[PDB]
Amino acid sequence: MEGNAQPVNFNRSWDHAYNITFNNQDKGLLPYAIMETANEILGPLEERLVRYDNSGCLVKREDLNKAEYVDQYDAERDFYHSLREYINGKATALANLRKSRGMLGLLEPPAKELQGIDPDETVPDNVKTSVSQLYRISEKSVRKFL
Amino acid sequence: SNIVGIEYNRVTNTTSTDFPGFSKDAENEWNVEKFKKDFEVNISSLDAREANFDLINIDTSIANAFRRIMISEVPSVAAEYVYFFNNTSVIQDEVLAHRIGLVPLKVDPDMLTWVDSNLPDDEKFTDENTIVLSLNVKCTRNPDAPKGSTDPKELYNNAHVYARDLKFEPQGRQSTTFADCPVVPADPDILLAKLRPGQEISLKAHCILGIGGDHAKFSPVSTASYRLLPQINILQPIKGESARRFQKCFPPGVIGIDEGSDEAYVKDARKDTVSREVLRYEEFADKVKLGRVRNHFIFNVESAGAMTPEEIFFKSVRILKNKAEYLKNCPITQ
Amino acid sequence: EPDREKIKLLTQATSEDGTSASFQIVEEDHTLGNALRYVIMKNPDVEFCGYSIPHPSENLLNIRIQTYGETTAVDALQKGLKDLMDLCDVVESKFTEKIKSM
Amino acid sequence: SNTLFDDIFQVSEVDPGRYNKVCRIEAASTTQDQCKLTLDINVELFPVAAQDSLTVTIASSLNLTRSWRPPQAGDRSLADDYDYVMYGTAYKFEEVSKDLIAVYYSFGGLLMRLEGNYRNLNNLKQENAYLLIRR
Amino acid sequence: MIVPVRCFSCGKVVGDKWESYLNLLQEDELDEGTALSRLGLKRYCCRRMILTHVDLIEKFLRYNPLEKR
Amino acid sequence: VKNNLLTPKSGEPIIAATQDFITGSYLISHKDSFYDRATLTQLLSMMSDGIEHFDIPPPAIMKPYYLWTGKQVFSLLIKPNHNSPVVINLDAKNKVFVPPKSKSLPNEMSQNDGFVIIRGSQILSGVMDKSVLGDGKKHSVFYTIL
Ligand SMILES: CCC[C@@H](C)[C@H]1CC[C@H]2[C@@H]3[C@H](O)C[C@@H]4C[C@H](O)CC[C@]4(C)[C@H]3C[C@H](O)[C@]12C
Ligand SMILES: [Zn+2]
Repeated sequence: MEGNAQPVNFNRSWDHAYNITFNNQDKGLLPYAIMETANEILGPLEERLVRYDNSGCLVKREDLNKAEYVDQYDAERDFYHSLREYINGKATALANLRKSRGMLGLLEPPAKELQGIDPDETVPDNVKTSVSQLYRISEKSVRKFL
Repeated sequence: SNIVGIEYNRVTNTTSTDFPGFSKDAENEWNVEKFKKDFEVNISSLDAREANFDLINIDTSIANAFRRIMISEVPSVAAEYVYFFNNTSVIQDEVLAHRIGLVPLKVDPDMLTWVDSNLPDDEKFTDENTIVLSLNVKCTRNPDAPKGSTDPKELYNNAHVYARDLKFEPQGRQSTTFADCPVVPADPDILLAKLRPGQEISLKAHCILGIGGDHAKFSPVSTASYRLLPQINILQPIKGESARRFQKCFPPGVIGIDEGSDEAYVKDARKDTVSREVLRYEEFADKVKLGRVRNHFIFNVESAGAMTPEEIFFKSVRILKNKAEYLKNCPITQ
Repeated sequence: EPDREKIKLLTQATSEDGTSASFQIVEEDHTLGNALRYVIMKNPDVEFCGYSIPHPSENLLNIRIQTYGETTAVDALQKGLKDLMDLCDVVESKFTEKIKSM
Repeated sequence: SNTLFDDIFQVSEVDPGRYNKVCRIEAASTTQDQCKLTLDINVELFPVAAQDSLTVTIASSLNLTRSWRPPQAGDRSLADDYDYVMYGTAYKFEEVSKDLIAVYYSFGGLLMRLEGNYRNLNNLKQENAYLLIRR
Repeated sequence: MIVPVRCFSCGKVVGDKWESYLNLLQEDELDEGTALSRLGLKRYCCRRMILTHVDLIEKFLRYNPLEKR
Repeated sequence: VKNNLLTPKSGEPIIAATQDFITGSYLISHKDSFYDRATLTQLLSMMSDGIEHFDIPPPAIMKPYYLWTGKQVFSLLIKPNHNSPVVINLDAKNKVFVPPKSKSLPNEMSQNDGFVIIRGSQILSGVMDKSVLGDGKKHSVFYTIL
C-alpha cells in the first residue's frame, strides 16, 4: 500500500503521469472530456462487478446501497468511486478557472449534437494561453494516471 | 581568488579553480612555459636531518603527492628478520625483534638491491641485498660496586642494551663496498633492552630495504608535511590599547605595533599558527580577516637519519615522474 | 616484455567512438589519481575526469575520462601523463638549482 | 524574440537567515504596481544591498556528446552585458487572484517567485530559462 | 613495559630520550614541561609518548629467575 | 535484500540511509553548496567507481563562474544519464519544516528548504534528510524508485 491507509497515492501518481507525459504541443482537454475519458476507462471495470443479493439474483437499482446487499467487491467499487472523485476534482478545478477568466466552464457536456471547438469569441493571445499555462490536462496524462 | 578564507565556524574556498570550464574565459590551460615561469622554490633552512622550504605557485594535488610519496613510497633500509640465540631477558622475543626493526639505520638505500620474494630462503639473501647486524650483550654483577649505590649503571655491567651495540658484520663484497661507510644506527642511544645479572642477548638481524606502505619502519622521514602560508589582512587601523590586545591573539613574533603611529601591523605571517583567536572578540570583527595562500606550501621534511631530506624530496619527485612515465609507456589492454 | 596487466580499458563503460572511457590501473592510489585528475582537467577538450578506489582491499584505481568530440579519452590520458612528467621535470629543475644556489 | 521578460526592480529586504552564501531578496517592480519578486541569490558572487535597483530579465536563449559544453570565449552572448546569469526550469504556474498569477522558477534549488498580471507574464511557457540580473 | 622506540602518530624516534628526560628531571631539577621541550619533543604526540610512559621494566626485573633475589 | 526494502509491519522502507549518510547528503544538498566542474566530476566518479557515464547538466550559475549546486549532484545520483530509466516525481516535507511567511505561499517557498520537490529527476527544492532518504516515511526517494 503506497498511501495513507489507501492502496495508491493519488497526488503523486497524478504528478508522475503529468510529468512523464508532458508535451507543450498537446492540446488540453475540456473538463467534460476529462470526465468522459475517466468514465470510458472506469466503466467496464465497475460494470462487471454486478451486485447479487443473498438469494443469488440481481439487485434492483432502487436498493443497491442497502446494508444486506454488501458484497466482497464493494471495496473495489469504493476505490473506483474515489478514483473518479479525484479526477472529477481536477476537472472541477479547471472549470473554476474557466469561470474566473470569463470563459465558459464545461463541467457538463454542452449538447449531444454540438460540435466544433466552442471557445472562439474569446481572444486567443490573452485568455486561452493563460488558462493553458495554469491548467493543461491532456488525454495522455489522464489515461496514464488511470 | 586563491586565498582560503578562515572564518569563525567554517573554512571557505578550499578547492583549486585553475582549469578551463571554470568560467567562460576558458583560461588556465596547461602551459609548461607558464608553470615554469610561475613556480618557485625557496629553502629557508637546510640541516643534516631537517629541511624547510616553500613551494610557490604549485597545485595542491602535486604537493600532496610529493608528501605521500615521501611518507610511504621512498625506500629505506630497516631490520626485517631476527634470528635469536639465547634471549634470556624479561622482554619477549617478539617485542625485542619489533624494537630492533624500528631502529633507523644509517645506510644509503641506493647501495642495495630489492629482495626477490619468490626465491627460497637458502638463496634469497645475498651480499647485495642484506645487511647483517649482530648483537651480543651479557650482563654480570659488578664485583666492586659501591655499597651505598642503587643506580643499575653502577651495580651491573651491561644492564642497558642500546642500539649502538648492533655491530655490523660485512658479508662478501660488502667488506669492500661498505668500507668507507660502515653500518651504524642513526640514533645510537636508542634503549633497546634492560638486563640483570644472569641474562644474555645474542642475535643476528637481516636488514633489507622496503617502502613505508608495507611497514612504518621503512619510512625514511620521521615527519614530512606542508602547511599553507598564513595571511592576515588588517582592513582598518587598530590603535592604542586594543592593538596590544590585538597582539595577544597571535604568537609573539607575528605582529607588532609601530612606534610612530602606534598602530598594529603584520610582521611575520609565517610564525602564525592559525588559532583564529582574534575572531572570538567582537571588537575585531570587520577589522581583520584571516586566510591561507592556497598555492604556497611550506614543506618541513625531517629525516629519520638514513639520508638527507633534500635527497628524500628529490627521490619523491623522481618517483612521481617515473610513475607517469611507466604509465605512458604501457600498452592499453582492452 | 611490456606490462600488459598494468593499465586496462574497461570495454563495458567506454563509448563506441572512444570519446568516453574508463581505465583500470593496478598498484596505484590517490597519489597518482589526484595528480592525473588535476592535470587532465586542464585539457580544454576534457569535460569529465575522475578517479576512484573501489575497495581498500584491492590495490586498484578506476579513472574515467569523458571528452568532447575533438579528441578521444586515450589521447587525453597520454597528454595528461606527458604533462605530469613535464610538471615533475620543472619542479625537479627548480629544486635542484635552488639547492646549488645556497 | 529571445527575451521572455524584462523589468527593473527595487529591493526591499535581504534575508540571509541560516545561510552564509545564499540570501533571499524581496523586490517590487518600478513602473509596475502588481509585479513582485522573491529570489534566492548567491550573495558572494553578486552582492545585494537593501534599497538597490537591479534589472532582471528572463530569456529562453543566450544567443543573439550530450554533456553541457560552455560557449567559446569571445562569442557574443546576451550574458555579456549582465552581472549574474542563472539557468533553471519553470515548474509551477499558479493563480494568486484574478488578473494576477505567480510563476515559480528553480535554478538548481535556488528559487524565484514572480507575481504579476498575466498580460506581462504571457511569454513564460514552463520550460528551461535563463535569468539575467545586472545593476 | 619499556619506552617505545618511535612515536605512534608521526614516527619520531623517542626511545633515546628516556634517559635524558630522567636526568633532566633528577639532576637539573627542571620541570616536566621544559625537559620535554629541551629534548626537541615539540609536537604533543611525541610529548605524550614519554610523558605518560610507565617504566614497568624496572618493576618486572625485581623478579629475576636467573639470579637469589 | 532488494526484495525486502520495506518492512511488512507497515510497508515503510527499513533499508535506507543511516547515520553519517544522511549528514553527508544534507551537506551536499545544502543551499550554500556550490561546486565547479572539477569537484562535480570528482563527486560523480566517487559514487560510481569511475564506471558510470554521466551527462553533465548546464550549471545553475553561469555569468561569474560555472557552479553546480549539490541538488544537481543528487539529481545526477538519481538519474546519471539519458539511458537510465529512473524518472521519479515527488513532494515531501523534511524533518524540520519551517512554514513560509504567508499562508498563501506554497510549501516549497518556505524557509530552510523544508519542502523537497522532485520533477523529472531534478531536485528543485529542499534538502535530503531522514524524511527523504532515511527509513520510516513513504515519500522517500528510494521508496518512489522501488
Ligand atoms: C641512482 C640515483 C642517484 C640519486 C639518488 C642522486 C644522484 C644525483 C643526485 C643529486 C645530484 O647530486 C644534485 C644534488 C646534490 C646535493 O648535494 C644533494 C641534492 C641533489 C639534488 C642530489 C640528490 C641525490 O643524491 C641524487 C639525485
Ligand atoms: Zn610524534
